Amino acid sequence: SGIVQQQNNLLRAIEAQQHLLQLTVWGIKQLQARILSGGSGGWMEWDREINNYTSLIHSLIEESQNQQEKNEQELLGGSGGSGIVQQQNNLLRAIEAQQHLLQLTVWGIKQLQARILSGGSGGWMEWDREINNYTSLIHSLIEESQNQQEKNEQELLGGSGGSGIVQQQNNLLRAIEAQQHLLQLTVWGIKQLQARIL
Amino acid sequence: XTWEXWDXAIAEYAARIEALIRAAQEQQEKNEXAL
Ligand SMILES: [Cl-]
Repeated sequence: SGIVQQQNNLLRAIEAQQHLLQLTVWGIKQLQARILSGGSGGWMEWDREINNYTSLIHSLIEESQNQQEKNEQELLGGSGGSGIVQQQNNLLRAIEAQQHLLQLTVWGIKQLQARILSGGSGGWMEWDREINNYTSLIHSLIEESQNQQEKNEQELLGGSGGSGIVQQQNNLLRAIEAQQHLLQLTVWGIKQLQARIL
Repeated sequence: XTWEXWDXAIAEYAARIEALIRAAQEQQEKNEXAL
């Protein structure tokens, strides 16, 4: 349905992934109050950094929403390759912030799991691998998106960069897909811990 | 029974995300029409 409209869907995916993630954060805090005694072992910092990246992503989503309206208002002017490219930068930044949050939730689930369950049963060894795999995959897609972004910002000045833009849509989409797998892995982990200890 | 609320909210964002990704992918395979 056109790049601007697809951008709207990526943004909506990102926002819905952030609500899902905040639900995982809630799950983790419930587990943390049963299993741990205070902010030792990195937990005070975990709480602080959950809050800091949440506030950053809220702010990136608000900026992407405003850029989205602007791009939609100017669809008939034809001219905004730079608006589309700007929105690609915004979405990438949001994805990166989401990924920091995801890595914090992964770390939390791991720290809690280590205290109450062996790492060697119940799907946990596969979980560890899948977490590692998707984290590597997401990092690779983020790196590729950063490189594509720099390239697109260059091509737009010259002849044109329509192909680079479509490729970047693909990059961002795949990153969001991979992050959804990671999110689903974190939901699984939380449910195992909840079944065990609550 | 909040956790089964929680597990509600998760599955019904999850369904929304899957729909959005599917729609964006089936936009992407139009973008690659444009290319
Ligand atoms: Cl939506």
